[PDB]
Amino acid sequence: MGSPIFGYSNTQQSQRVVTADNLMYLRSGFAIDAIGTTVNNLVGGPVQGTNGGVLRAPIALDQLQSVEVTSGLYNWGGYHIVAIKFTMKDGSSVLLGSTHYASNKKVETYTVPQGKRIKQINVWTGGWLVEGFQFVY
Ligand SMILES: OC[C@H]1O[C@H](OC[C@H]2O[C@@H](O)[C@@H](O)[C@@H](O[C@H]3O[C@H](CO)[C@@H](O)[C@H](O)[C@@H]3O)[C@@H]2O)[C@@H](O)[C@@H](O)[C@@H]1O
Repeated sequence: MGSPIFGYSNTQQSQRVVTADNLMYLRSGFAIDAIGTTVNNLVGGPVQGTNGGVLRAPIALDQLQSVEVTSGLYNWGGYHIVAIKFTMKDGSSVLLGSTHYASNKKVETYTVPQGKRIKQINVWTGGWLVEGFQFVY
């Protein structure tokens, strides 16, 4: 019915439906700042001062094979998701965020089952970074 909750889920839960375009959008820097399914509906911290990260090229969810999610104690505070490595069905991968600015890290690896379309992304944020996310089928 879905993936595990990657990262942490203590903060507020938002739900972002995947459109027919099958896209996942992220803002990231040294951590994961926000996640959405359109350029307009990202869930996470605002672009405020020097915070908020950079909007990255979207992930084609219909092309996604697996994720490797690194979470930990971010050096500027709190437990959040700091990096996501997306491996695609063509064999390529992209790493957003960073593993180098957090302690007490964990890595969670998950493969999207063949024939399962990701229909929704649940995202947990307290208003600064992304603490967790989950795929729903
Ligand atoms: O993706 C997370 C973050 O990554 C990049 O900023 C990294 C950190 O850089 C530090 O120099 C500092 O600016 C951090 O921001 C926190 O700490 C400062 C200093 O106390 C504070 O003013 C801020 O409000 C934050 O609490 C950064 O996290 C950038 O890509 C950034 O845009 C992105 O959010």
